[PDB]
Parts: sequence; C-alpha cells; structure tokens
Amino acid sequence: NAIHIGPFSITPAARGLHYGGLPHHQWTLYYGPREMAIKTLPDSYTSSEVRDEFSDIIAEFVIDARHRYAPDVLE
Amino acid sequence: LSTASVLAFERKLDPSDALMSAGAWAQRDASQEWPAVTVREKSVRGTISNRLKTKDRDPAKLDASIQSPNLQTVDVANLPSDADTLKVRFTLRVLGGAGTPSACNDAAYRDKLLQTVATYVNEQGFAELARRYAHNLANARFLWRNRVGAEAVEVRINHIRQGEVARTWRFDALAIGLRDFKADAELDALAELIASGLSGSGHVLLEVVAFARIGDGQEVFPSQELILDKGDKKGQKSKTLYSVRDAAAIHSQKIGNALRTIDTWYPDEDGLGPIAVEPYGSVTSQGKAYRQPKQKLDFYTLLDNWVLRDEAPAVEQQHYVIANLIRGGVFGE
Amino acid sequence: LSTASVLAFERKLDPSDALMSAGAWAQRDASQEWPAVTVREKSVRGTISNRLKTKDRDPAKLDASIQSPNLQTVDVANLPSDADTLKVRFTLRVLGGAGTPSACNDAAYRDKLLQTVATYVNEQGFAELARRYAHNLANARFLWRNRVGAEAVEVRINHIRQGEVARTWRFDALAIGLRDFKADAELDALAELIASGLSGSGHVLLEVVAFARIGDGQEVFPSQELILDKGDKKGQKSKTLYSVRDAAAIHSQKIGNALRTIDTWYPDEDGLGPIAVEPYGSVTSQGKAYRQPKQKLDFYTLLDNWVLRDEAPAVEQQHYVIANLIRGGVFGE
Amino acid sequence: QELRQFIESFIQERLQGKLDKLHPDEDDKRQTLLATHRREAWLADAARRVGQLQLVTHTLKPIHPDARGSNLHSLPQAPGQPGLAGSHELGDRLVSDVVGNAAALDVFKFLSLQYQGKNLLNWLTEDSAEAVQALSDNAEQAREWRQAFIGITAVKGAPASHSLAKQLYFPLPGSGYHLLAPLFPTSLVHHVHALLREARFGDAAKAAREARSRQESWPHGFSEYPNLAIQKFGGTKPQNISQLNSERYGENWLLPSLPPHWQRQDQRAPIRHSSVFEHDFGRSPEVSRLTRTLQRLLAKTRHNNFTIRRYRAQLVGQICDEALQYAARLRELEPGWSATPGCQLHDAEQLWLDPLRAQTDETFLQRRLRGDWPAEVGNRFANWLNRAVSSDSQILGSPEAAQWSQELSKELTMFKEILEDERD
Amino acid sequence: VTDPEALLLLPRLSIQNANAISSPLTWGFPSPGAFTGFVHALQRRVGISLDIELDGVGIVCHRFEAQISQPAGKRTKVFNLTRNPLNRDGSTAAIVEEGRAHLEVSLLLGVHGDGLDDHPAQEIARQVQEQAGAMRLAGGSILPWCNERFPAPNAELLMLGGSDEQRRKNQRRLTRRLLPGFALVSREALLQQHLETLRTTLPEATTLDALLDLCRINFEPWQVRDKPGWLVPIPAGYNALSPLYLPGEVRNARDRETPLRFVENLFGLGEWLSPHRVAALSDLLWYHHAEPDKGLYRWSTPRFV
DNA sequence: AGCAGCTGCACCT
DNA sequence: AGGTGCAGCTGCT
Repeated sequence: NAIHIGPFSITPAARGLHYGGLPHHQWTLYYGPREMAIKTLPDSYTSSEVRDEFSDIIAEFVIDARHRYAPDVLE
Repeated sequence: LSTASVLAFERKLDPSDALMSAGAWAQRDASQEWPAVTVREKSVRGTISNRLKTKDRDPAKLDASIQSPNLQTVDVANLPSDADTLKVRFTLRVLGGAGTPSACNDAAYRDKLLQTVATYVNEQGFAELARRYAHNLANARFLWRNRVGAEAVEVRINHIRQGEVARTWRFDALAIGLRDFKADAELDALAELIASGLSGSGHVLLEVVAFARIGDGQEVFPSQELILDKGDKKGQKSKTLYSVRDAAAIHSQKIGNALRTIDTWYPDEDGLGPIAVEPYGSVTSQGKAYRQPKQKLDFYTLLDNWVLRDEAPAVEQQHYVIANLIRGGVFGE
Repeated sequence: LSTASVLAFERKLDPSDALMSAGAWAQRDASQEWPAVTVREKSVRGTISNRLKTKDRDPAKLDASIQSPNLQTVDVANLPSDADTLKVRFTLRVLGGAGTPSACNDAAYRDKLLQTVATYVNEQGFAELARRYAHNLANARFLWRNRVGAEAVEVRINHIRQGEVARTWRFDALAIGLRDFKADAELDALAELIASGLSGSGHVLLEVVAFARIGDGQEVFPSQELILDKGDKKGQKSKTLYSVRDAAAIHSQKIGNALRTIDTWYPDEDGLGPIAVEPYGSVTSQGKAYRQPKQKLDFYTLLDNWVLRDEAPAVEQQHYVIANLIRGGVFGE
Repeated sequence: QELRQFIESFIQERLQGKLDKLHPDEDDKRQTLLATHRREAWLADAARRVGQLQLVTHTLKPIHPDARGSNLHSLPQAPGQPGLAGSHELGDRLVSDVVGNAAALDVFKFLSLQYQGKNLLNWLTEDSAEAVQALSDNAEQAREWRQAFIGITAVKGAPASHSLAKQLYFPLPGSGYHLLAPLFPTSLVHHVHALLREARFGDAAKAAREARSRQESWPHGFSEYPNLAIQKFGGTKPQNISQLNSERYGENWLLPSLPPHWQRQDQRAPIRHSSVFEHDFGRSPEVSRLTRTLQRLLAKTRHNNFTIRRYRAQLVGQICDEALQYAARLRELEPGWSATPGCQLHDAEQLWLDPLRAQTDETFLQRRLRGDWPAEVGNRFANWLNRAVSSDSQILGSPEAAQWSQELSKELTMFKEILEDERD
Repeated sequence: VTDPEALLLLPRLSIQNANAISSPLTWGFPSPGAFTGFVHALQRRVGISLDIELDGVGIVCHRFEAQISQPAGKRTKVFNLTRNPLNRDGSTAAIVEEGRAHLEVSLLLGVHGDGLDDHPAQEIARQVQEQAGAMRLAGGSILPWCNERFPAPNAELLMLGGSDEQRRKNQRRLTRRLLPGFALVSREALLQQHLETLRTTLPEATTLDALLDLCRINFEPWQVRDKPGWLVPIPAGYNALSPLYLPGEVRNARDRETPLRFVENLFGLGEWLSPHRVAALSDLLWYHHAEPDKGLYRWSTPRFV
C-alpha cells in the first residue's frame, strides 16, 4: 500500500518487525529513483500519519529546490 | 474516644538517592575521585519465550511468529573493564520526635497517643528497632541485586556531627547475614547512636558507603523508572534506569524499603526472613499480604487496641507499631 | 495445585561485554597493552541485487535503476595492517542457587519446585551442564563470525579467586570442535569448577580471553546495533556497530547465547548440532522452532509435567529443563 | 409534546446496545423484560440514578480517587488585586461537571441529550403541560419527575472534606491561622484544555503549520506550545473521577513553569589553544537565538524606533546577563584551572574568567592574576560586542547608531564593573 | 509592607523529591507559597524563641532536575512514578500521579526583631541552619550535608546599617554568592499592562496568561513574538469558593481548633531574572498576606521595582 | 434478639 | 496497575 505525494512515493518494506513489543514497518520515502529517507513506523498508523511523518522532509526539499532554482533578478 | 479523622506521621530515617561509582579493590580508602557509573543504551534481539495460549500452539503460526524479529532498546549500566568494585553512597538523616503526628483532628486522641508513645519509650528504649535498623545498615541490604553473588561487601558509616566526621564504623557485610540479628559492640554503639537520634535527643546525620567486589566490567543494577505506555503510538524503550546528573542511582524509597526490612514477627512464618514494615504487611515480591485484618495483627487494629481500648499488645507487636510510626503514613477513614 | 501467576528467574552465568583489541601472534602472552579495535566509517555504493517484483522486470526500468545507484555510510572494524591477531576479553561469574525464583505467588508451587530441583541435584550434579558450558568456553563459540576461517584460536581462562589468578586453563579451540562433547582432564577440571559454582558451594569468577589468528588488516565482526530511521541529516548511516569506550565490542547477550548452545536433545535431529536452550527451542538463523509445543518436549509442558503431576521426564530433558532454569526468564501467565 | 417523542427514541438507542450482547440460551427473555420495563418506566428508572448525580465545577476526586467529600458548584467573586487569572473570569465559557457512578453518568448523558433541540434544558423543571404530555406520565408522576431533575441540578451534599485532601494553613496578619481546602477546578481545566487542543490542532492550526513550511504568508495567528506535561487522572477508567475526565480521556495538560536553564550540559573549557581562542567569543545556543532575534530588529524605522530601541536595550541587557551567568556556571563547573597546550589569549581571557590557583597553578602566576584585575578582558568583551553589533555608514552616518553604541557601551560598562568587582 | 532590618541567606539548599506539579495548570518550579510556608514554619520552630520575626523569601533556583521523560513519539512529557505497596487483598494499588524533582535553591530571609541585639549574627545563622537541616521544603526532603564542605555557613547581613555606598557594596558582595541561579519575582503589573493592550481586541483575562508565555509564531507581514524576560505562569494564590466555616462544623478537618474554607487557585505571571538586574536586594522577598473579609489570600513580592 | 461486616457481583465507556 | 453500591450472604445464636 504505497503512498504517492506528487513525485514522492512512500513504500513499506514488505516484512515488518517488532519494536518495543509492537509491530512496525520500515517506510522508505523516494523522490523517483533517489531514496530520500527511511523511518520505522508502527502498524495501526493511518496513511495520513505516514504522510505527516515525511511531510517535513518533503517541505525542506521544496524549500531547497525553490531557493536553488530561483530565477535571476534584474534591478 | 475515637480515632481522629485525619492522622499523618512524617517519616523518620530520610535517605538520599544512593549514587554509584566504580573503582578497584584496595583503593577504596582513596575512593573520593572514583568516576561515576553511567547509563548506556544497547539493542537486544530476542525470541518468543513466554507461555503461549492453548489456541496458539499451532506450529506454523509459531514459526511465522519466530520469523519476525523482536527488537528492543535497553538502558544498561556496567562497571568499567578495569574496575571490579562498585561503590554505592547515600546519606541518611535521623530526626527524632517519633511520636508526634503532623496532623491530628482530635486533640484528646493526640494527647492519648503522645502519652502512649511516651510510656512506650519509658518502658524500653528504641534499642530493638535501633539495633535492627543498624543491622540493615550493617549488612548491605540496600545493595538489592548488586549484593547477590558479590565476592566481598564492606560498609563504612560516618556519623558527621559538625562539618567533619564525628565517628566511623567499618563492617564486613557478608559476615552479618540477612536472616538473623546478632549483637556486636560496634554494632550496638551504632544502635545507641541511632536510638538517641530517634529519641529526639539529637539530629543524627550518617554517610553510608558500600563497596561490593563484583568483577571486571560486570553489570550493576540501579533503580528502574516507571513509564506508562503510549499505547496507540510507536514502540518505546523497554527499560529505563534512574540517573542523577549522569550517574546511575538507586531511588530513595528503594533504600528506605531496604532499611525497614526488620519485621520478623509476622504470623505466617519466621524462617522466611524479615519483611518491610507497613500496614497490612505486604511484600510486592511474594505478592501476598501478611498481617491480614481478619487476624488481629495488622497495624490499624493494634493501634486502636493500644490507644482507644488500652489493650497493650505484646512487646514485639509494640515494636511493630512503633516501626510503623517511624515509617510514617497517612492514616484515617 | 496449579502454576504460579508470576514467577521469574534471574540468570546465572552472567557475562560482561566482550572487548576487542589487536596485536601480533606470539606476543599474546604480553597482550595487556594491546590497543583496541576501533570502529571507523566508510562509503558503500550499493548495487541492485534484490529479487524484482516482475511487475518491475522491464529492462528500461532496470537500467534506469542501475544508472542511479544509492550510497550509504557503513561502520566497519578491521585489524590494523601490522597486527594479525584479534583478542576478545570478557569476564563471567557463575553464581549458583539455580532453582530459587526471584518472584513467586504460590508458596506451594515454589516449594514443590524447590524440592524438584533438590531431587535433581541429588540424582546427578551439575556435571553434564557444566561439562557442556566448559566445552562452549573451550571452543571459542563466543567469537561468532571471527572464529569462522580463523587459522588458530587459543582460549585462556583464568579462575580469579582474590584479585589475582587462582588457576589457568589453556585451550586450542579448533581441536575442541563445535559439534560433539569429548572428554579432557583440564576440561573436566574446568567443568568441576563451574559445577561447584552452580551448586552454590563457591563464588566463581573467570576471565576469558580468546586469540584468533585472522590476518593483517582483516575485518573483524563486533556486535551490531539497531537503526530505526535514516536520512540526509545523518550520513545515510545504515550500519552501526556496538562500542564501549571507542572499542569494538560484542554484546553480553551474544556471549551468553553462545555459552548456552548445549541443547543436543531436541527431537527433530541430532546431526545438525547443539542449539541454545530456549522455551520452544528456536533458531533465529533458521526461522524454526525445534521443541514445538505440539510435541511434548518444550520447556513449559515438561516443567508442568515435572512439578505439578510429578511426571519426571528423561534425564536429557531434565538437563534441558534445568538449563532453562539457569538461563532464567519470565515464566507465568 | 414532540420533545417527549424524542426522549422515547433515545431510550430505544440504549436498548440497541443491550441487543449486541445476544445469547441464544436465555437472552431473549432478559431482552423483552428489559425493553418492556424501559418503555414503561424509563423516566422512573432514570430518576433513581439521577439522585446520585451532582452538577459541580470543583471536584475532590482528582486529588485522590479514594477520597470522598463535598464538591461545590460556584463561580467565585471578582478579585480586587490586579494581575490575576482564574476560573471566575469566564462565566459564559463554563461547563458543568458530573460526579457519580457510571450508571448515573448514563442518565446524565440522557438528560444532556434531552436538553438539546427544544428549550427543554431549562424547561425540564419549568413546564407542566408540555413536559407531561411529551413524557406521557401522570401529573403527580410528572411533578415527581420534575423534582428529580431539580434535585439532580442541586448539590445535595453535607459540608465535609476528606483525610486525603490537602487542607493547608494560611497565616493571618498578626493573628492565628486559617484552613484552606483547595479543590481541583474541573471546568477551568476543561476550558483551558479546549483552548489548547484548538491551538494545537485545527484546520487553522494545520494550515498555518503548512504555511510555515510553504513560507507563503496569509494573515493568521499561529500558536505553539512547548513541553507540556501530561498528567493521567486516576486509573485507566477515566469516568470514575468525573464526567469531563472521560471526555478529556483522563489526562490534563500542564504548561511549563520551569527555570531558564533546567537541562545542565557540561561545557568544555579545557586546554586547547584554538579551543580557548574560539571560546573567547563563546557563542552558545540560547545566546545565538538571542543574537538572531536582536539582529533582526536592527533595520527598523523611526516610527517604531522607540519601542525597537527599548527592545534592543532589553536584548543587550539579557545578553550581558547571559554572558555573566555563563561565566559563573563555567567557573563553578570546572574543578581546577587546567594548563592548556599552546593557549595564548585564550588563557589571556581565561585568566580573567579564572578560578583560584590550584596545585598545578603557580603561586607567582596566581599572585600576578590576583594583583591585576582583568578590565582589559572586559575591553575584549567590548570587542566581542562590536562583533555582535554590525555597524557601518548607515549607522555611523546616522544619529541612531551612535545612541545604540552608547547604550551598548553603558551595558558593557555595567558588565565590566560587575567583572572587575571580583578581581583586584 | 515592612522593610527588613536584616537578611539571612540560606546558602545552597539541595532538595530531593520535591513536588513539581504544585498546581492544576503548571508543572515546573514549585509554587512560592511553599517557600513562604517554609519560613513561617521556621519562624514557628526557631524564630519565636530568639526574639526574631521572619517575613519573606527570595528564591534563585541554582539548578533544576525534573523526573520526567518524553514518550518517544510525542512532543509532550510524562512523569516518572513510584511503585506503591500492595493493597490489603494483595492485588495491586491505584496509580495516582505525583511529580518529583530535584532542586538547588538559595533563600533570602528578612528579619525585623532584635537581630544583633540579643545574640550575635553567627550563632543565629548557625542555629537557623541547624533547624532547617531537619525539615522538608516543598514535599521533598532537604538533602543534608555531602562533600560540599565549602557552602555551609550563612551571612546575616544588616540592610540599613553602614553607609549607603557601603550598603551597595555589601549587597553586591552577597550577590556575588548568588550568581549561577536566577531570582524569581511577580509581574502583576506587566500582566495588567498586556491585559489592557490586549483588550483592544477582546475582553478576556485567562487567554492573556495563555498568550503571554508561549512561542507565538506570527506570519510574515515567520517571526516569533517575544517578551524581553523569562515570563512563566505561577500559582498566584487562593480565592475562596466558600464563606468562613467554624472549626467544628466541617468534618475531617486537619484540626477542630482552626477555621476552614474552600478555595481555588488564582494564577498569575512570574519572572525569572538575573540577580544583578535588581539594585536593592530586599526587593525579592515574597510576602504572603491575608484579606479574610473576602477570599484573597495572596503570595507576592511587593516593593520590588 | 440483630448487626455489622463482608465478600461478591455487576455497571459501565 | 476502578469507584460504587448494593444484593446476597454468612451467621451464630
């Protein structure tokens, strides 16, 4: 059950684990082919919570890409 | 007369949070710059070890549960790899004025209580309770698991009157057992000191330092914290040790519970050893309450028979209720 | 009579964290100032070698994945380029008093359990269990992957009575295999010492040092930690090795799991070799439960048939039950 | 009339919950006997439970679940002394709390549902024909039902406290003492909890949080609360303590009342040459945040130049006190004064920040340090302040930059006086 | 209301297991009413027998250490508890949450009586120290003497004695012993000022004390609206919920010889400041005063600015 | 001749 | 890691 936020995709790791007694899964955030992050989130997390875990990294990507590819300024 | 609606005994025998440190044996006299034992983290991977239900004995389901790894993060505390001696240090103040409650709604009940404990001190001193407390300071009972399997334990108690040391006691805590109560001249002198502190004739201050010879790099056992679970959330760290300013420590109430393990007069047995004193004297390890209210040996009915009904119990039960007075509590309806 | 609700056993055979250092072979008797094996980082470019989903086995997608490889930072530990011998050192204390639980509810259950283990000790000593523990110390099984493909392994075991060595054992750990349990005079003397420690008739503390001749600059394998998240705020660090004071180290539970690999009585086979003693004795490397509860040979059914219904099993399974008692754990509802 | 019909529907909903617990052995016999008795006398059954209810603002059960005492419903008088916040100020924001058994809380939920829709919340008591015609009971039974709601709205408690309550002593001016038994304000924390959970999550709060990441500004207010502590009330069952304890899930949120530096971190004063040379500047985390907040205010115009200059003076006085506190904590933290390998001018300022001479420290060097006070190190601190305050021809050519430099020089003079008071 | 003739300094008081919560809204430093009750019990215990009265407290909080934890998936915090003993049936207990902490605080105490008249200052300071080394401060024990051998003795300092410049120099050399910690004052005037300038939008008072002590992040006209100091919430005192009650008419009182009342906490704003920012060292003394015609039972520190 | 306690059961979200 | 009440209960007299 992958999650797509624009060009980003968050996929689970196809076999979970037990952290602290609770079942978890590793979610990977990709921007196309480039792997951006990995988190270990529990089960009984809705997809909105999985989105809001990676929303900060997505927002920092947007900030850096907006500042890097800013157009030129004439005065 | 009746019981007061409020009753509140401030505790005596206030201990400190016992801090841990480490070093080598036969350097324990110069053990003031010994570095603290710190709390680290590590990872554990376990298996399924608990009892399964009768519905879940299926072997395919057991293998499918095994093939998911079980991982925890665990706080640990060890000795350094070149030190073999754990040093546990705390301070214990004895206040005195063991009879007076901090709160009493009934005035005549508090006067009857005051003359009752006054007559109890007049009948005999605190020397039974004081000798038992000095035993629990002599053998290292406050080393809870750190004492178990140790090679040699040694306790030093410094009575400090002014800013310097008034007197020193030196004990081999493994000769003094945890079962019986002996009599020794140094131990009886310490018993006189803590009895005189309990009698209101002074404010005694003690520094207790215990040296346990465990081994190089072995594990020590400080107190554990109470963390209630974040159930519908991420997994937590499944052990958390107590630390005071990055030094592994035992809780104050843990040392206090180890101190008042004096009660050898509970009706169930006498060879199982002393227990801690509390109303309906109940040990958490056995999970079972000795001194039940259906027999007349718990604290509340004994206090009501001694004060309200003026039926003085036996001298060991007067010792028990006096120990519950020193222990403190919030009693009432 | 039923089993207790809570019932817990503290572990005997407590090891410490094993520390790694490096040096040259035949200087190994002067191996007290050998410098530690340090954990470094290096870059790793990961190729594509997983099984594909076959909804992603299109060649254009595969070549697009191959054109953009991903990179990690990885903790690594090697020997120095001039040293060829890995030295691994830890301490192990044998305690004794194996039958007594540290927590119980029923008094009748713990008394039945205590007389059960008392009858076990009276039928035979700890000689089989301590023989197998001494074998697992003799062969250097606690070198998990460092033993694999070593040229020569030598174990020095020092029984340490006071602060100095009482007795010394020297073993060629490749002659003593990992498969069977032979007989040897020095090995039987070590087994008698471990059995004397397990019987409560002494305080056993050993220092175990292992020298493995691997090669110059070769990779050693310390214990490995747990990584929950990974991002660009780190170095995309995807592997963390355990470390005590800037020293590559092995977890204490890893050494403990390699010590109790004694179970040769599991019903499935015996040509595979011994496994570690677990309730429903399971191997994480094989994903399988030997001693399934459908057969009557797991720990819980054997213990309940031995204690409650007095059905004493075979002496091999009695060894297995007492091994699970020395291993410790939480057994209850 | 019609309100009465609605009440019957509510009773039916209760029956449905019972229905889920279905038993084929004898569940139909209990179900028919329960449903007929409910449809006949739901109000008569509910009034007996509603007698146990109490409508209250202040509860004793959060102090201890074992404790039993009088819980009072009142809104206290407006206090005369200024600078005060309390539960008394927001009277229209108030919500009523319920104390009783959980079966009584079922009837409390039924009464709260009956209050909605029509005017029957105030009209349960003040009505006869419209109440009884909808209730479908006799006029005497309707009067008995109205008396039950009037009693449940009232307190019905004898004045008393418990032994597990606080009951503290306040001293009088030149006289004896008074006992004060403080009660847990429950409506007040429920209102503060509503405001906090509104500030933390809403479409407004989440929209402003996404707008901070997007950095594109619409007119909005965005609130943020750091390190609240969560306190769980009683056991795992929150309904035992109060009714609103079940709605807030038995937890109340506590705002930080902490001192400023409550997480002590060891500072490495020790002997590096570049370590002492860079520690002469000594930029810390909170000092860095204060420096950024001060540097943002610099370009401000003259229309807010008075308040902006007052804020800059307050920031400079806070930074000087933070530097003094950091020097004091660094001096107390290090046990000795360790010699440094190749540390010139880091040792030069560290002699001004020095503790007493140690065993490794020389008596001659210690006497030389004790003889001369380090005011020149304060001049070096002024060089740090010129490093902190950016100046140029926009400030040097204008008149405001000279006044800002004069205020910074006055603050540096006060700091230099405080520093030179120790040495010499 | 009364300017002290002298100040006594309880030098470095270490306290274990002190109460942290102290309020139904705050959890950090304990309430100043605990310190006022401390010196009133100290006056009851050793103050009366020396022809000395004690009036207020100045508190500086050298160090803090709360027994809390953060539960690994949330930004809030939980408290660490204790294992209470079992019930009489041996089942379990009921978990009531209490919040413990560790404190290092110094106390500034004002004196009006025959201070240097009947007894010298050193003996008064020593026996007040000996009395305070046997009680407990805020629900937690005063931790006794450890290997801190230096900070033991006090300094009974006469306020108005000496020249005015010498008065400033001795209060500065006493402030030299109060450097690491940050003193605590009341800020009811700043509260009312922000309440009046906030009331241009809406007339609410508790929402002010909410909005005073958080991190308000205002949008770009990204900034953080900031107060110049360390503004915290404090329990400002007590306001009665009830009329006066006679000593006998309420059951389960602490005593049947003292009148009783039912009260509520009034909450206000305090402020932590550096002790060098105040010139007169008698400005920090927290006095508690009763207005028994109504419920206003207050701790504050008047005569501060 | 009752009394008081007491244990146990049930409620409920 | 619940408070509550109350129904029923024990009882021996």
